[PDB]
Amino acid sequence: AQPDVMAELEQVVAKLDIRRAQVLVEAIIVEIADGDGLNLGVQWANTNGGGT
Amino acid sequence: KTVGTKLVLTPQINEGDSVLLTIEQEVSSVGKQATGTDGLGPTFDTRTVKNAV
Repeated sequence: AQPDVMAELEQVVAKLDIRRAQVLVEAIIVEIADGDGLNLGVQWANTNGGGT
Repeated sequence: KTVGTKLVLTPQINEGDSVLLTIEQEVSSVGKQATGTDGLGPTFDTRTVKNAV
């Protein structure tokens, strides 16, 4: 380009070529799970009387 | 599919010292060459990271 644009492109480039900063990203996924089933049940069977 | 230790890297040099590295890498495997899958084709254990640093 014209020397006028060369000097303008030269500032654009200098700004645009800046050392891009780096990022360390730690994620922390914590899950906790449990639970209590209970099955208690009583059956009575009688020949004479009846069964449950 | 090429599954093994892969490094695909296109380095780019700062005039002076510090390298911009575009990395796509992984350590991947077809489990066992004598083991199947619950699916249909082969499966892969991969450890991958594709980033520029």
